[PDB]
Amino acid sequence: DDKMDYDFKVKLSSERERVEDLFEYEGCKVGRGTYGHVYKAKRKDGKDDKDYALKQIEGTGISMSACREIALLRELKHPNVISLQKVFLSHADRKVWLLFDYAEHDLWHIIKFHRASVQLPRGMVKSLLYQILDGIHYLHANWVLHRDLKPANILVMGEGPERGRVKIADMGFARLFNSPLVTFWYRAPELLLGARHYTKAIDIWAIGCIFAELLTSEPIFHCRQPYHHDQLDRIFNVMGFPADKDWEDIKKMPEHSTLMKDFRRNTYTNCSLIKYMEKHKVKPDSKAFHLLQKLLTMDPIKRITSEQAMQDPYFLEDPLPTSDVFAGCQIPYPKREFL
Amino acid sequence: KAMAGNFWQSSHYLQWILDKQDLLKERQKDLKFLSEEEYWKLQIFFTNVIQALGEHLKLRQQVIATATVYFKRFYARYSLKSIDPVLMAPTCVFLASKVEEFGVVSNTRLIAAATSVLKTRFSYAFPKEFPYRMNHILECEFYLLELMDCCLIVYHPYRPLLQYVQDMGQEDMLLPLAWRIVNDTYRTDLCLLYPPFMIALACLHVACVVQQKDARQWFAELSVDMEKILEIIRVILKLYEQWKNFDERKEMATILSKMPKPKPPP
Ligand SMILES: CN(C)[C@H]1C[C@@]23CC[C@@]4(O2)C(=CC[C@]2(C)[C@@H](c5ccc6ccncc6c5)CC[C@H]24)C=C3[C@@H](O)[C@@H]1O
Repeated sequence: DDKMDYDFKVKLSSERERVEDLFEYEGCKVGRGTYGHVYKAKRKDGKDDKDYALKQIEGTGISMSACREIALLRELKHPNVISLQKVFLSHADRKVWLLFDYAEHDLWHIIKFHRASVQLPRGMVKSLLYQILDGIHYLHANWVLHRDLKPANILVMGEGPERGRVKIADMGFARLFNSPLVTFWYRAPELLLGARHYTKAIDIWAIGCIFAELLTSEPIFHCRQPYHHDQLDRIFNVMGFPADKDWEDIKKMPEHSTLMKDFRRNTYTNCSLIKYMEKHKVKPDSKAFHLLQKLLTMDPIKRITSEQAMQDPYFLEDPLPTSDVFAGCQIPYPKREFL
Repeated sequence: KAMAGNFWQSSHYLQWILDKQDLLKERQKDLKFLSEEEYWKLQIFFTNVIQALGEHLKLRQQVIATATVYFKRFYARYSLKSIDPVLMAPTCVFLASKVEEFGVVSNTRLIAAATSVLKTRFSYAFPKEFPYRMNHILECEFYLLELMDCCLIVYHPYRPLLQYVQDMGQEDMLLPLAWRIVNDTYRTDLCLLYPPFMIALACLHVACVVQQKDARQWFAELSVDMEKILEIIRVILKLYEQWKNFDERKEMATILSKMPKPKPPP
């Protein structure tokens, strides 16, 4: 600007910490996606030897996603939610960088390692679930929805002070009018039926999906590439078709008459969560199963909340959850490959 | 709404409730050109500018209020000469509307609103048309965000006010006036110096006194620092005397010419 004060401008330019002077991250890219570019980085002044994650947000300037991600992360503080350490605004190229502590692991890679075979240890699974629930409860208590929960957004810290601690990452930033209108595996039936807003219950559905995926190593609602027919078909092949009594307000959903046109109850008559989970060697009289079933309730008003799930007697049955998901045992999962 | 119960661990509480004496020391830079009196008149004026930009864009009061707070935070640290407040004002609305989940207000629409509001509602202060393009708004936005240390979630008195009048059972009687008085407190430093619920309580006290409503007992049953509430009441009461004695329309051109000027590059 020509009508901005020169002294003010050059003073700020002199003091401005630039990402590329502070951090070595050249060719250390670990993620590329709709989030943007995520690098494993090191501080160039050798003050600390910690690993950091540097995310360059997709796009330039201050978009809604960018604006709201910064706004919320600046306020949110909980052990199970990823902490924003610093924000770099690069003035030349109008790029926003965000700094986080580096999480060596995540549930996409952990589950896929187990699926490459050893099923996930039962102690670790419960601890993962407890910390996901703890983190989501904190977000929900603050009226913050994630809106995109899935294994790849559940980070787990590696060796260092926070060994085996879940960090929930990349909250669904953002959605215009809080409205949803290629992965459909973690989406609640009501979204698939044309629900017009995200809710706490939608997050809770995703958590049940994750929990089932931890117990079996298979995504419970795996399906091929709003209303998606085959995704709904898969839910019903697992869960059965909901009776009128199980989900009374299903008639209120915008895509309900489409569901009636395309589907018949009788197709899914010998289908239930019980029979699915028994084929994957999980007992239907287990506290695990009973908790899972409450999470995977079809009618969103009959799904338990995060707080009720944390109170579940599953977490009082031996073994107790631990702060370190790996329970002091050696971590067999490989470190992140660079791109 | 996002972060509603978290005021006590918020960036607003921990970073942006300021010491009054720190505030006034930083203000001395600008007081070499303007009197105290003229400085508070500028603040009122730009408060009204932001209001007008907001009404024109059809934004809710909370968006306007957040924008107003961003403007105040910036000039709490920095001189009026550092960035033209004529540029900062529509930049603050623009950023606030993206925080508060309304939308990225169209560029042509933001620029059209600033042009239109200054022309039609503020021609007494500005002879020339709004001279900034969108690329200037975009530049200013980066500087604004950096200064506020990316603190974007702001808490306002409207929410607690509403809870207090519901509690009293006098939403019909007092809410219109108390809400209006909350709007008026944005013409002062109060939002930089006091938690929002305290400003709410002071505005509600004044509304009750204006309407001859006895709420002594209801106020006595609060577990709150009543000296601070009285401090806020006084600032409100003085604000209305200031308003009475101020002709914005006759005085602001002169006061705007006294502002210190952004130095050009060599
Ligand atoms: C393309 N597929 C191979 C999957 C790739 C994957 C796995 C983990 C991830 O890339 C990711 C999201 C963000 C991750 C985890 C990156 C990431 C993102 C943010 C981080 C913050 C702190 N520490 C570490 C962080 C790592 C690293 C790998 C990325 C999501 C996916 C899946 O959607 C693809 O199907």
